[PDB]
Amino acid sequence: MSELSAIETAAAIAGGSMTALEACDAAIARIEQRDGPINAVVVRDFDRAREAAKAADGEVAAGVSKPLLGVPMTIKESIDIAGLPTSWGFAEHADHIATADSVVVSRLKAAGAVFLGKTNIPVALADWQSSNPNYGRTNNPHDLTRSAGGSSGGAAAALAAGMVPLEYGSDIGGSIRVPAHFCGVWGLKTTFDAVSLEGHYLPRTDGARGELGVVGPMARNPQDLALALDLTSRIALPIARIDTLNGLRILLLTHHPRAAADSAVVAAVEKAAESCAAQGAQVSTSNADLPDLSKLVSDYTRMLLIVLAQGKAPEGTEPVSLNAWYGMLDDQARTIRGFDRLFDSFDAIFCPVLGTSAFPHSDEADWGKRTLTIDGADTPFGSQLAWISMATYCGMPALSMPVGTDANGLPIGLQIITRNWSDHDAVRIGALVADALAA
Repeated sequence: MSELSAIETAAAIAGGSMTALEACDAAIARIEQRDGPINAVVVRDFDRAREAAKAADGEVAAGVSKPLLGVPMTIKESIDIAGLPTSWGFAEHADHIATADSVVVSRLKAAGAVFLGKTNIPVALADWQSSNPNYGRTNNPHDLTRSAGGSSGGAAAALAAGMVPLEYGSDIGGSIRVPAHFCGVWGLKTTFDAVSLEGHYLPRTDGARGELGVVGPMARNPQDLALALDLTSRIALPIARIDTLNGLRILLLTHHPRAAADSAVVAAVEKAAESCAAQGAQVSTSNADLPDLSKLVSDYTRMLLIVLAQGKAPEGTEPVSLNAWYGMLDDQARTIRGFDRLFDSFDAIFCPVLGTSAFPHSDEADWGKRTLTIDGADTPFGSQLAWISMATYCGMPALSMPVGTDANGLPIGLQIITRNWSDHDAVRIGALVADALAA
């Protein structure tokens, strides 16, 4: 995976080092040579993408340039591409062919990107694994016996094995940060509502899930993410105000009242913070303005179940009332205001993405029957939603970036949470953390 970044590829084409057809063909080759044991790129559109790369070469020949002109990428299978299936892993929807490009795909195509195909997902996007009966299971390129993460697991696998330089996923339950963390790549959970969800539709519907969930880019480096964000946000977002770790105010959370963290994950996160502190950052371990993380886990869980159920209840059970739902949105807004106050005293929160590194494949559907080994002991699998709850419930942007490996060689990720609409700041703090950690 020493491969060219997306910005590098475009510049390669813009100076003439290579053609857009050459770059497209190299990515097709990397997928065929590398994807057999990984099974990340489960929907392929190679003939159409080649014709498209030829088109982009005719553009550059005519003087045209665009920030992604000729760069091959793939996208999560749940995001519509005109002419390709969108199934979300349901057997019933394996042959649902999308009729329109999603808005993200439209934007990236308009910047000149070329789509080779789509990457794998769990059934209903409801797992931190990617396995389903239409395409099968994606395996972590760092260790084929372990999960690639989910639900943007294919995207993260494909990035980690260097197939394509850019991807785009979705996150309602960690589904961008968790795969990026398990496979050792960068994933940006964006500020709520900052990127349009048009085309991230439940198959056969033109409805999206209008609370909690976001879409955001995935790459091997922070510069590709920043560019991919600028090209897809519905409007232009504030530039990074940060430009140095000197004086940066960091809130370091290695403990969570609703979930444990393996000693190696804690150590990795703490070492990210000490590197920054050594570059002049001021790191705190507690603060009075920090919201009740336990209450927040429960409020996020209650809302998440209602959203995925679309407000329906089993029979013998009364649905939540519209009025009570409005009350829940008020509770949400109150918790968000809590974080606004915390971010008056802090530029970023550093914490785990998850309490473990990638876990071994699990055939058990029900999460209440899974465990995770944490410092030698079995713990409840579902508890780990705690770590990703803050930024989904309260809308904040949140980066997952690689910071180490555990003793078995599995990637370990750091989560960087910044204030709503400061997504470029989360990317920039990550780049600077990578510098300090090289130091």
